Amino acid sequence: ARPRPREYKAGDLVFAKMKGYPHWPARIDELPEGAVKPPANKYPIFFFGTHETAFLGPKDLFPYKEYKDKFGKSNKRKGFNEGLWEIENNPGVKFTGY
Amino acid sequence: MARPRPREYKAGDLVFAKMKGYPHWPARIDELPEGAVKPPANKYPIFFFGTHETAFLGPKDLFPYKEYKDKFGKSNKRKGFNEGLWEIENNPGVKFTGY
Amino acid sequence: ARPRPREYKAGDLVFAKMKGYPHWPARIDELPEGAVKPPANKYPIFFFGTHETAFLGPKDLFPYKEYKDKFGKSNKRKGFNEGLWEIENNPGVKFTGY
DNA sequence: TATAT
DNA sequence: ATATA
DNA sequence: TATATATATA
DNA sequence: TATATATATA
Repeated sequence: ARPRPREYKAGDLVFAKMKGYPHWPARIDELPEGAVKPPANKYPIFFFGTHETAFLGPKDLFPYKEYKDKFGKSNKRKGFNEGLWEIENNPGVKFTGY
Repeated sequence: MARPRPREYKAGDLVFAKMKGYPHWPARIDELPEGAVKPPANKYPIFFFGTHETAFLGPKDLFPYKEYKDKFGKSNKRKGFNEGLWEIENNPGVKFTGY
Repeated sequence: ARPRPREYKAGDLVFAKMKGYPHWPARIDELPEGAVKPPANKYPIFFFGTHETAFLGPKDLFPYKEYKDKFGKSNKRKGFNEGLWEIENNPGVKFTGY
């Protein structure tokens, strides 16, 4: 019913989905102008816990608060439980957008 | 006796915003989305008309638009400025997501 | 879809549901003739792991093989994981039916 | 008065 | 040449 | 090092 | 439902 966003803003907290991985606590990073532009509708993603990065479209992104109940369960994948801690307690770690 | 400028703003408010090196610039207070990294205290997300640049500014650099329009609303050759004046009058909701 | 059984036979392996507990690896025990009769359509249940007993009706009983992958997940409740072990490895423990 | 636009 | 600092 | 478990994809 | 991957335990 309620659709997920088709646009995100730097700072937004999400779960982000990559093949092979559980839906992962993540953050939309800023895209500095004066940099090479990414493909359209792809956002720079920061994964909590692992501090890995990637570019993902809205199809793979899930607003954190709305989907927390579903995706915020403990998982033994390396960095995941640390990620859950950070999205709650330190969601601005290494964030340069503001 | 002088009317103080606001110490708090709300999403949707139209202002002139001042950044060092620029004229007071037609702008809008954007919303701060729930479930985002929280901004520095007493700083608001700003949308600059004409350029569509953004920044975070506190109230000391923010000027209610209609109150300060006759002071800051003059034409200016800085790139995007006159387009900003057009937008704040004619399309102040451009790219606004607050409501 | 497929209905669950309305009657059971001594020796049948099931998950049995009691209020407050996860669906629990269990067995249909024999009903000795020459014993006080239970209420109709209630079966003597043996719970694996805890070796507790109760009388339950078919509303609360689930064929083990059919429902194993839904209910056969690890659980921290005392006796549960031992019950999972027994229903696979020693289903006839204390079984007097045959 | 000097600098950036 | 403007209009910024 | 090599087991079993848990959870990812197909 | 079956297989492959990643993780904990022996």
